[PDB]
Order: sequence, then structure tokens, then C-alpha cells
Amino acid sequence: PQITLWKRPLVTIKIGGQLKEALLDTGADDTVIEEMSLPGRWKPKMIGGIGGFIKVRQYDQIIIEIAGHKAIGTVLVGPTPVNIIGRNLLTQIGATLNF
Amino acid sequence: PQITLWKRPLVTIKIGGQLKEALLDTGADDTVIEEMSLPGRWKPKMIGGIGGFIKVRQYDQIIIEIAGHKAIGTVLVGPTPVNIIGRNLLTQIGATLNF
Amino acid sequence: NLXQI
Ligand SMILES: [Cl-]
Ligand SMILES: [Cl-]
Ligand SMILES: [Cl-]
Ligand code: NA
Repeated sequence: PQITLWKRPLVTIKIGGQLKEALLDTGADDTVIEEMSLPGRWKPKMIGGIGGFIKVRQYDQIIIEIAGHKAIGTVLVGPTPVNIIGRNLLTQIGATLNF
Repeated sequence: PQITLWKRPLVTIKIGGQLKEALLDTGADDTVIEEMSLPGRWKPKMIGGIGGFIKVRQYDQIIIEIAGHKAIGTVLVGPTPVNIIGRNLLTQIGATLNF
Repeated sequence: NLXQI
């Protein structure tokens, strides 16, 4: 679709068999999801933004459905206040900013 | 223009006569710039990001050019890791997200 | 870097 930005660009995602709401975030390098279990190996990571840093778990080669579009990539899991789809998965669904 | 997301979507902005780089950020409600002098009075605002909340200075009706497009609106000034153009001004320049 | 409400 074409998503206007009058409102937060929230979409439904499916990850780990779960449906969640997430923000399409072009300012995010990485994808960050609220605490959940994911399969496989992980390693610790720190990520930062406004307000500082949080510790997350990094899972690679995770599949996610974003507004009906499947993508695979790295997903970070930790105490984020909002589920965020970052550029590492927005590229895979062909997302662009247009003006 | 059409901006892909393989790299950070950084553009040149002009504010107070000064050129700066900023990130086009669909995940941001508001525009936030690093410490600088702006004219007029300011009001307090708290904003939240991945790491928690910070206090910023809110300046209303500021003239800013974004990638050569004129906008006039609210700019928040405070300790942000990067200058961010949020939805309040992305809507003024007609930006949409598309996939 | 991740990214504001
Ligand atoms: Cl990735
Ligand atoms: Cl592409
Ligand atoms: Cl505004
Ligand atoms: Na994995």
C-alpha cells in the first residue's frame, strides 16, 4: 500500500506464530520486538536511541510476515516500548519513502 | 524523490540559516534536533524513545527546509543521537511510505 | 541506532 503519515504507521505482523502490532520505522536500523520467545541461538546486544540504551537478544534468520509480506532477517528482542520494524526488514518488502 | 532504505535516509535540512543532516523518521511523532539556538519562546516537553524519556525544548512555528521542501512547524531541541525529521513535518512535505 | 513518542 501507500501509507500516509498523518497517523503512526502501524501494521500487523506475524512472528513466532504470534500476531503483533508494529511500527514501520525508517529511523531504525534494526527490528526490535517486545519480550517473546524465538527459536534458536541468540547473542546479547545493546541498542540505543533517545533516552539511552537497552539490552536485547539478537536472533538471526527469523521469518516475519509484515502486512502480508514475508521477510527474513535479524530480530532483536527486549524491553522496547513499541514493536519496531526497522530498515533491515523494510528493505526486504520493498518499502520506500516518497515525496 | 523515491528513497530506498538500504542506507539511512539522511537528507540536508536548513534551519536558522544553517545546513544540517537529518534522518527522515516515520517512527517519530515529532522533529528533534541537537542543541542549537532558535528564536522565540519555548515550552517544555517530554519525549520517549527506546531508552526511556528525556526533556526537550519545544519551539513552535519554526521555518525549516527539508531536502529542498519548505516546512513551518514545531521543532524540539534536546540530546538526540541524530537529528530526526518526524511525522509532523514529513506530512508537510507530502511524504508517504510505500511497499 | 533505533529512533520517538
Ligand atoms: Cl538482517
Ligand atoms: Cl530496492
Ligand atoms: Cl508541527
Ligand atoms: Na537463528
